Amino acid sequence: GKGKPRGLNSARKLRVHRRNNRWAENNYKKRLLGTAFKSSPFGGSSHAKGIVLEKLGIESKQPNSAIRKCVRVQLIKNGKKVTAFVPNDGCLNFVDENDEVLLAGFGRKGKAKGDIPGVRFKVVKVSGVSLLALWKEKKEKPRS
Amino acid sequence: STELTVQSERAFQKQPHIFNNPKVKTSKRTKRWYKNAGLGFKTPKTAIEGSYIDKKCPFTGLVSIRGKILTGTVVSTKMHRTIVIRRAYLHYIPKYNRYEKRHKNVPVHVSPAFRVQVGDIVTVGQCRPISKTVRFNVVKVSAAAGKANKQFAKF
Amino acid sequence: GRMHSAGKGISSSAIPYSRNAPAWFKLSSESVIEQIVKYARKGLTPSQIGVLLRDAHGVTQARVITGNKIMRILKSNGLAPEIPEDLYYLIKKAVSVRKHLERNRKDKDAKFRLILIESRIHRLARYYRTVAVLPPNWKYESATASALVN
Amino acid sequence: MENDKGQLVELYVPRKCSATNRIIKADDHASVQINVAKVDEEGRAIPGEYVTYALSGYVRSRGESDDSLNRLAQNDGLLKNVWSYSR
Amino acid sequence: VLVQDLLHPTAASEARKHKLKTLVQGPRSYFLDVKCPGCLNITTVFSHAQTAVTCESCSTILCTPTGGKAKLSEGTSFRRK
Amino acid sequence: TRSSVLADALNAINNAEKTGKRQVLIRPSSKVIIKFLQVMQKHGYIGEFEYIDDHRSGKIVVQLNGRLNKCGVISPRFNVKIGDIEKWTANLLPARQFGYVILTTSAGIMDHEEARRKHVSGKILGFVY
RNA sequence: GGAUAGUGGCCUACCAUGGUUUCAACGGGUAACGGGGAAUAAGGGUUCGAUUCCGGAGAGGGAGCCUGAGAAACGGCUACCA
RNA sequence: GCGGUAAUUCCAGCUCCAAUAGCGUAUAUUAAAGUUGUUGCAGUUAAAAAGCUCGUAGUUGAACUUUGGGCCCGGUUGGCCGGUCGGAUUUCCAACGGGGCCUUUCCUUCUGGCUAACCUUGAGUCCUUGUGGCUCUUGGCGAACCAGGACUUUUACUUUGAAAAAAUUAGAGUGUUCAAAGCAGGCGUAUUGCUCGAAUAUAUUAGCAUGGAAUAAUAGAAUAGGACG
RNA sequence: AGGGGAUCGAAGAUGAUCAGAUACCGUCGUAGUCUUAACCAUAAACUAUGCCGACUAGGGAUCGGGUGGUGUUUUUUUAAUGACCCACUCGGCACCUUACGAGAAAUCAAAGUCUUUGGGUUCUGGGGGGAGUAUGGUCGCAAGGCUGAAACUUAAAGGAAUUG
Ligand SMILES: [Mg+2]
Ligand SMILES: [Mg+2]
Ligand SMILES: [Mg+2]
Ligand SMILES: [Mg+2]
Ligand SMILES: [Mg+2]
Ligand SMILES: [Mg+2]
Ligand SMILES: [Mg+2]
Ligand SMILES: [Mg+2]
Ligand SMILES: [Mg+2]
Ligand SMILES: [Mg+2]
Ligand SMILES: [Mg+2]
Ligand SMILES: [Mg+2]
Ligand SMILES: [Mg+2]
Ligand SMILES: [Mg+2]
Ligand SMILES: [Mg+2]
Ligand SMILES: [Mg+2]
Ligand SMILES: [Mg+2]
Ligand SMILES: [Mg+2]
Ligand SMILES: [Mg+2]
Ligand SMILES: [Mg+2]
Ligand SMILES: [Mg+2]
Ligand SMILES: [Mg+2]
Ligand SMILES: [Mg+2]
Ligand SMILES: [Mg+2]
Ligand SMILES: [Mg+2]
Ligand SMILES: [Mg+2]
Ligand SMILES: [Mg+2]
Ligand SMILES: [Mg+2]
Ligand SMILES: [Mg+2]
Ligand SMILES: [Mg+2]
Ligand SMILES: [Mg+2]
Ligand SMILES: [Mg+2]
Ligand SMILES: [Mg+2]
Ligand SMILES: [Mg+2]
Ligand SMILES: [Mg+2]
Ligand SMILES: [Mg+2]
Ligand SMILES: [Mg+2]
Ligand SMILES: [Mg+2]
Ligand SMILES: [Mg+2]
Ligand SMILES: [Zn+2]
Repeated sequence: GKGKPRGLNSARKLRVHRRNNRWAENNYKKRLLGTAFKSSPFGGSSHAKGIVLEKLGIESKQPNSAIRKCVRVQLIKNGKKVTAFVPNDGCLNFVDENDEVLLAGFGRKGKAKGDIPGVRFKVVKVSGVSLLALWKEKKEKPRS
Repeated sequence: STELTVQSERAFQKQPHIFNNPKVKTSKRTKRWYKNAGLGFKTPKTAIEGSYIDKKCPFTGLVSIRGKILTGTVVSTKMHRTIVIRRAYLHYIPKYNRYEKRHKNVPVHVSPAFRVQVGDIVTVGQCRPISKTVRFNVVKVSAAAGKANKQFAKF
Repeated sequence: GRMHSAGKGISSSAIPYSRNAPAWFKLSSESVIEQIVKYARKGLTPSQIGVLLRDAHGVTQARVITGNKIMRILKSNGLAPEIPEDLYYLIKKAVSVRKHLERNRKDKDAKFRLILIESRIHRLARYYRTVAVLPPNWKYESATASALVN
Repeated sequence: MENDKGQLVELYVPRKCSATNRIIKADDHASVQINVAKVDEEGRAIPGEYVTYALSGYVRSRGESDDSLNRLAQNDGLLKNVWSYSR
Repeated sequence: VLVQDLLHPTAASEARKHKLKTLVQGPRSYFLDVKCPGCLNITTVFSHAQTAVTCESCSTILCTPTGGKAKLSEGTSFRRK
Repeated sequence: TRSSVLADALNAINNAEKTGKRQVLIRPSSKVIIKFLQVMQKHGYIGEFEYIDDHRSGKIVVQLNGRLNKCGVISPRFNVKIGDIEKWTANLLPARQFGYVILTTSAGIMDHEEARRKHVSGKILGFVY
């Protein structure tokens, strides 16, 4: 019958053997080890607000060549420090150092986006406004 | 469990309000009180015959039986006047549409009227809390032994 | 099968349909049942008796002419050994194997053989013990085992 | 293969192997249809009049085409001996 | 093959088969009324002795044991019942 | 060691139906095997079977016809519960309109449909088509 | 025997050596209150339930107590800690 | 994967698609996933069979014991008729189930209480030449279950049923103008009221109640320390 | 830890080669190689393929056992023997041809009787790298054995076959 006990009374084996092999299930383990709560910069949360340290220019990974403009962010809830991308043309002029940006994921479950090495977060709003808004020009960046 | 002595306590053992006037000369000395606990269990004559006191006897004591009637194989007889049976049972795991062996060890009080050895199937009856753990009482012995006198020596 | 090797040897008695008979067999139940006990007392295992009576005598199968296995004939005649004969012949072997290993620690293969045998012994007894023929506690033991057969 | 009120629906009630009665299907371009001849009084062999047997591609493939034919044409009357039920 | 009588196999193909693998399995050893003319009264022997059978009165011999069938000693007759 | 005498009997049958034969010799018989081989012929999926009496445990000889695609057995004879019998037939019968799950009830070994008219239930034995 | 509204190692005295455990005791974790339920729709499942109803626990952390039919109450008190 | 001078991917203009009072994005989980596999995987070479064998826990485990035949009772669909002023039931027919019998056959058991049932019969007969039919006391049915004594080898499975919260789910009824809802509402003499409602199912593992006696266990008479009396 | 230490020979030293040449070839030769007492527990320890049971297909060899023969040869006086021949039958190590079947294929009488999916049972695997790494435990005189993660990284890595 290969493997599995087929017995009518062998339920315990069968449920337990499961419990076990579930651990090779990648996200099951992450979920039970609480990897989210433990590692990872965000709290397990969808977003995090934090503060800008330096403006960075990361050269793109092959076979691409460019310079991918990012901000080193120190998360508020957390202290943990994180590099994050400033998307679309310009935008990196909206930021300035020591500003208060809201970060968010990149939709790869961790896992850096593209030709950007080791950045796993993107910017959504500075100084409370929305990057998008500022890009277009529906809105203007606040005071100081 | 008991056996021997009967009056082997610091306290004098006796049934509550079962007076014997010494003025009135008798041939049985001590008048005894017993009951039929009902539910169809003969009160073994070794409760009536006996001399043990035991206020937790379902036949010669102030405990009363009611509620669950269970049966289990006797698995331990090491505590004075109370044993510990093991009721086993198969349990249904529905994802797998199969069962697994579980069990429980219900501790129960046993009246001198019965003599029990380990392995005997027993039938217990629920009663008031009698101790820290025991909520049942030995009410019938079903087996006997395990064909023990037919395990003897040589021809 | 072959419970302790990879042997697969179909090899057995092919025993008669004729659950009674043989008609060319004269004699009597008296005859054999007597004859059985003669060798019982002369000191033979039910097996050796079944074998002797099969060749010299015309005892095709001692049950067919006396509805009774030989070991039953013996037991009911108070001629039944302490322990079952297969358990005996087992133990006996494990002893002689052992006495070999005493003289030859250098023979790991004996060690191996010994284990197997005792493990047959040990499991066999558990049966005999379960079905009441050996006392609920009977044990085989290297120490005592050698004295047990002789 | 009927239908609600009578009515023989669904095309094609396919053939059937005489040996095994498993279905002779379409892309089975491997089976066979043997027509044996109905003879008459002295040698003459009544054309257009047959006793027939159809054998699956499978049977012919397993080599059982001959033996099974024997038994078929004999307990149908056109072989006397040759075949035997016991073996 | 493909169709046959499993119920009534032939007296010869049931012949050659193994002693267990026949239709209803049975023995194929036999029994013998064996004589060595020094005697008058003959003894019954099983075709596969094991025990080297001795005669009734005289400690003569009779047959000797082998792999299977016994070898009957020297000047002897027999029968199969 | 030999562990479901029934499951073997069904396999043999199936493998002689596949190999294009018309007779199987099956060993070692059993009450159940018959009362399975009974349901089979009762819906004419085999011909006639004969019990030969080795003084042992038995031998059956099934003459079959080839109407049968597959007889099969359920190895842990699960408990079926009156309404789940549809669910079984569902999973393993070829169509709504024929072939039976034969199963074991307190009131006889019987195809699922007879097991409906009588309105009983029990365990699941095997199936036929 | 005391204590309780009352059974009971609840507590005490005396006495015994017991009770649980691979059918997982005991220990650890829980970003754990439990249930009615919720989400996903072949089926089998997987995941979720702080949160309209039921039950439970708490009222900054602990303990103690008055009143009373009912509280170990906190929009009652007394103490210690913060 | 596009972008290094004709960019079908960038920045725009034009044009166009999809969804539309909504549409994107992040995170989570669910389906897709037969990539957790009871149903339902894979393990020669892709990831994966312990160097070998013993072996306890665990899971598993050959066949065999009331089978076959005969008789009775009354059900619920369906047919061929309809008798009738849409549906009706008797005779006819199958077919599918249920009950109780006799075949050597515990039905736990005695002690009456009881009887519903015929081996009865006491008359004869409505009426088709009569076993087509039931009222009907005076020899002869046990079990239908009362209740008291005396006693009961153990289970698993399965059927049916009780006991069961509502909202939620499934679902009937009803024109909230539709609908999500809601449990309303509907009829008149609308001048002194009539009236239908507020269903049903699920509810499981455990416990209880009960019908079953296949499958699967367990116990019994071998030093007879057997069984009926 | 003794004994042994012929042979070959990790280390080391040379002769050559080479741009180099800590090597490949040649020399020397320590430990080792063998053995007893006790360790160690690993090999591509391989058939890279769990065990028990059943079923499904053809052929010639052969190994062990057994049955059968007015077989051959051994001669003596026929026998008895023993070896040999032919038919069979278990049970071995295998090979052959097919393929009803299986597979991604290579190939496979099992790797077959599986979406027509259930005989019993044990074990292991769940993208690649990180890594058999850290860590704890445990075993060992050591060397090391067993048990054995995660962070992070990454779009392939891999298999069999085809054509070049
Ligand atoms: Mg792993
Ligand atoms: Mg930096
Ligand atoms: Mg905080
Ligand atoms: Mg004690
Ligand atoms: Mg084994
Ligand atoms: Mg075998
Ligand atoms: Mg043998
Ligand atoms: Mg102690
Ligand atoms: Mg565990
Ligand atoms: Mg919490
Ligand atoms: Mg809640
Ligand atoms: Mg929860
Ligand atoms: Mg919370
Ligand atoms: Mg409560
Ligand atoms: Mg409170
Ligand atoms: Mg505290
Ligand atoms: Mg308070
Ligand atoms: Mg309050
Ligand atoms: Mg241009
Ligand atoms: Mg352009
Ligand atoms: Mg554009
Ligand atoms: Mg959308
Ligand atoms: Mg299932
Ligand atoms: Mg896979
Ligand atoms: Mg591999
Ligand atoms: Mg291996
Ligand atoms: Mg191990
Ligand atoms: Mg069985
Ligand atoms: Mg129910
Ligand atoms: Mg409702
Ligand atoms: Mg040397
Ligand atoms: Mg060197
Ligand atoms: Mg040099
Ligand atoms: Mg060097
Ligand atoms: Mg290894
Ligand atoms: Mg190799
Ligand atoms: Mg072959
Ligand atoms: Mg010969
Ligand atoms: Mg790329
Ligand atoms: Zn003689």
